[PDB]
Amino acid sequence: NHHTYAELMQTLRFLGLYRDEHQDFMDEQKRLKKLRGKEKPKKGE
Amino acid sequence: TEDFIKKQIEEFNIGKRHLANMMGEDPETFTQEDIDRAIAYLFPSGLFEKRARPVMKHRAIQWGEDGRPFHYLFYTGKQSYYSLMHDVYGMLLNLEKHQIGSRWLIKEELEEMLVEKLSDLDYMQFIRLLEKLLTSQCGAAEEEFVQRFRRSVKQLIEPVQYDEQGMAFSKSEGKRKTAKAEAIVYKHGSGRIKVNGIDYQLYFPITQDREQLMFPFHFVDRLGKHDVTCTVSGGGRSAQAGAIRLAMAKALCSFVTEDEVEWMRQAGLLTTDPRVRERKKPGQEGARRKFTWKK
Amino acid sequence: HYVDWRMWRDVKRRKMAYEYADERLRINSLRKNTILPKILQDVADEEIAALPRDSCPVRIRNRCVMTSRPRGVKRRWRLSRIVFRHLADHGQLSGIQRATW
Amino acid sequence: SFFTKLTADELWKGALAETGAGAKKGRKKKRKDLNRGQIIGEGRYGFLWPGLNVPLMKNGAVQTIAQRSKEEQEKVEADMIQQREEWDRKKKMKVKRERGWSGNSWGGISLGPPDPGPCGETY
Amino acid sequence: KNRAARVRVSKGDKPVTYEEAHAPHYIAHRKGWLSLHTGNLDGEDHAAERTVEDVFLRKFMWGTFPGCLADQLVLKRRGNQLEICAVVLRQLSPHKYYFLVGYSETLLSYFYKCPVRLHLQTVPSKVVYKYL
Amino acid sequence: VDVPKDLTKPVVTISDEPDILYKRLSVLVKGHDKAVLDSYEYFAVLAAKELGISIKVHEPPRKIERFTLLQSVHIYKKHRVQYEMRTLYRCLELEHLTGSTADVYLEYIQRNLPEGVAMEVTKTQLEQLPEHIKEPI
RNA sequence: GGACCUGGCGGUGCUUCAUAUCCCUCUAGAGGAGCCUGUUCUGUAAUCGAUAAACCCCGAUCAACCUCACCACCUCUUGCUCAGCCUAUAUACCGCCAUCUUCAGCAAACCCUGAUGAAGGCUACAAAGUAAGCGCAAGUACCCACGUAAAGACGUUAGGUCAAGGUGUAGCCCAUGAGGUGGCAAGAAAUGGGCUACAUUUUCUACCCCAGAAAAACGAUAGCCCUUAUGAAACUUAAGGGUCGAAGGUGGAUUUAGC
Ligand SMILES: [Mg+2]
Ligand SMILES: [Mg+2]
Repeated sequence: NHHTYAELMQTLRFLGLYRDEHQDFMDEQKRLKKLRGKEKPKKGE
Repeated sequence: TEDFIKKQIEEFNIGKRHLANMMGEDPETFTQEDIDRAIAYLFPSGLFEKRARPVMKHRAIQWGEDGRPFHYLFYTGKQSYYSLMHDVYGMLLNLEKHQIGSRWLIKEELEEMLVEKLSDLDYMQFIRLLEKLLTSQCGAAEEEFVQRFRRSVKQLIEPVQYDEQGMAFSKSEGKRKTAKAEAIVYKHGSGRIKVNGIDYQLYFPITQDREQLMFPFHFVDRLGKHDVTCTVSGGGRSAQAGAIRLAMAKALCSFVTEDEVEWMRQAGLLTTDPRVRERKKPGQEGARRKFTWKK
Repeated sequence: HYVDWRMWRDVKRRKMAYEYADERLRINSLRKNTILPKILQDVADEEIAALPRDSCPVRIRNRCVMTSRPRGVKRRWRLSRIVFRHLADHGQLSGIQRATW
Repeated sequence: SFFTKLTADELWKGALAETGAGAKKGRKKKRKDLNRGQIIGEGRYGFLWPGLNVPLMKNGAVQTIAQRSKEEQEKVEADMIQQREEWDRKKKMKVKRERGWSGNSWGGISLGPPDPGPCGETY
Repeated sequence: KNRAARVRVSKGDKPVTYEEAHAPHYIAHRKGWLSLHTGNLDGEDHAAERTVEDVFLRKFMWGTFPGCLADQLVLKRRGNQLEICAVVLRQLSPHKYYFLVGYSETLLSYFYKCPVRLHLQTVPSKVVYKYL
Repeated sequence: VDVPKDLTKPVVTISDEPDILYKRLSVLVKGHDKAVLDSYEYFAVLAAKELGISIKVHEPPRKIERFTLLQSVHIYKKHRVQYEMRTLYRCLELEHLTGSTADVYLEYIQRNLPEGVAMEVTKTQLEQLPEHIKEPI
């Protein structure tokens, strides 16, 4: 049940009891891209 | 240093006493073999490389606390080898002033003996010096020295047994490829050979197999002088014939003279044929047949 | 949160096939015989055809359970050859070892 | 998914591309640690776990599970961002070297004392 | 060249443990399996379930103990009992270690419906088998 | 000096129902490690001898299941990696032991079963003729 | 400009060599025919990747639907996902590998020589080298100690894979995302590999090796028809049966593999 695993790990990460290093790297890359100026366009604009 | 080694020795003694307590053995007679068996039982590891398995067991430094080396040839860097050469040269001087199944040990054996590392030329020099020592009509005092560096380079025969019927017989076994055979040869007979309860000329319609069966008895000139009962399983006709041949020869060794046993061994009747089917490997058609090399 | 939309489709197919497994079994058993009248077999044929397409068990694909690879999946471990090689090489899989003979 | 995740070291090795065709013979990004400023038990939900992220005993009594208020969590996030910015500034800045005979020359540049000798010798 | 589960020597400076220093062709010979269960035996079932559970346990203990695990976990299964033996550094405080032990044991036991236990062996630093 | 003054024995009850008679149990343990199987065989043999149970031991021939996978990722069909799983067997044949003895011995040797070792115990159970089989209907 | 240092590549000879290896010699093949299969081309509205050795029954231990990433048509918009993308880049990478390798060298760290210049460090009746470590070796697996596997460093081809997966960069966000229905995939043709044979050391039958027949028949797993198996679906899959009995008559230069 990939839903169960993924949601449980995401909830644990949000509760601070699981340090998802992959998600930390992805969040850092997303923050750097947002600083650079690349961002998702608004849906249905 | 020696202090660390002594601490390790004391720790090993204490651990040996604990191991003897745990296994219920007598701490006095708890020897190294007992230690190894206890460790193997308590920590069962199936790693093939025996050096990687758990083990509980008991190089040094060549100078003391004052810095003075113990050996007068230490500064050569090869004190063991050069001390050995010095002793051999002294023995040669003494001999000069006063006047097979053994081989010389390999360089690895010499290095293990002298706990040092030696080049090929050093080994050759030492071997030539040893040969000169041997050729110098050296006495026993030097012959034992030579034998320190000497390394040594017959088929066991099953005994005769007796059955319920009263006949005297011997029994042996052999194998060839994937076929295993067990043969029983009686001391007295009429040349009858029965394989799996079937007469040999019926179980072996191929003449080559019958010739192979005849080969052992014919070699020692004993056709018709014995009776043989064989049970063979596995393999094909030729593998079964070869296995029966080997088993019959091994069993018949119990009735021929030692000279005939040696003659049969020299004729190959007793060596087990190690030639077995070689496994097919991935990326190629067979054991050795590669795929058609495209261009 | 499956690996890809293909794994999501396969999960949907598996769930729907499990839901409709008994109805399919009964109708197909009605079909796969020479005893019942041919007209009843024809109406059973149209009934089994009326069932949703994704309920057929043949559409179920054995994808790797960790990378959604459709091919090269060992059924015993349900893993692709690459992931299985990775786990076995790191030794995380009990018993499995390099074969030399 | 979850089983497709990897470790930080593997991700950095893949992203930085320290080896490859370009880096093989010379035919800019640098590694940054994301765990220097992260404390165990801290999440976006702002929960306080007794014994992991907050003291196990408060006023000599066993603490219970507590959740920081939205304003308190905003303050914590601001503190984390401030610490990250300060560390980034400190890493970016450097203690300027003392130039030798010229700015781009190596001569005259001090290298410090030589490495100490084995037999209790220091220089 | 074989690139699978090998550490390449560059300057003789990189420290590696016993596990990393050995290539896969040494598993049966020098380094036993990190997981021990009967699923992969002959005639036994549920090998895939055990593999998935082992992978999840490894990825979960790696993130639950960030920067604490000295080496890879050892997973043992005896009946329905599951035991995770972990070599951990002494960086973290014992209070946090005990909190994590209790939390992980309870959560894994409730998630996998089996009596999970966690045994931690502490080392001052990552044990170095050799340098590469 | 802190030895317990008096211990409590576990409750053992005797049931009027006749005990089950087991002619033979074949405890076939399968594993990946020969040394582990040897140690477990030593354990089981010592336990059975201390419990006064007639036990023999033999080793059924091992099984080796081998399979082959592509070594590379995209295309190197000529190059493969071969993996194998070794299932080694050890059969303990216990004879002429009662139902209670069989239960206690099996519990003792199964609680101490090492990880990575699977057990397949076959219990030959002696039975008398059914009531309705002595004579026809 | 002067003198040196490190230099190499040269379809440039000579002497030794290669051990299934460079040639001849040995055996069985490929190159002739059918069929199977992959590729290229043609064509289609209709994937991609692989492309001398090191691609070509390759990714696939596998495509009727699904698979599927293709095409046509229709449908959906915070979408299974704190979205998604099989969108571009293997010339950003991890990951896993090819290749010389059927190799034995790679080497840090020191020491010495040249006046402390780019450099060099060979002598065994030894004259400045030592070397950890890596690889070979060793050890281990299988049936030995043999053999086969496994192993096989550093480097080489900006070698292959962004379509195992992850990820850098860049792009799409009412679509380059998601879903449904339907559909390709043929032959003018060339090419690689495989199977079956061209028979008499054969074919059929019994048998599993003391036989009887056949012998211009030998020869299709191809074509057509039918049945059966699997499936919701067989025209496209497989098995069997019937029918048909064709090309073919040991194959050029060349070429593969085996101790
Ligand atoms: Mg300047
Ligand atoms: Mg097309």
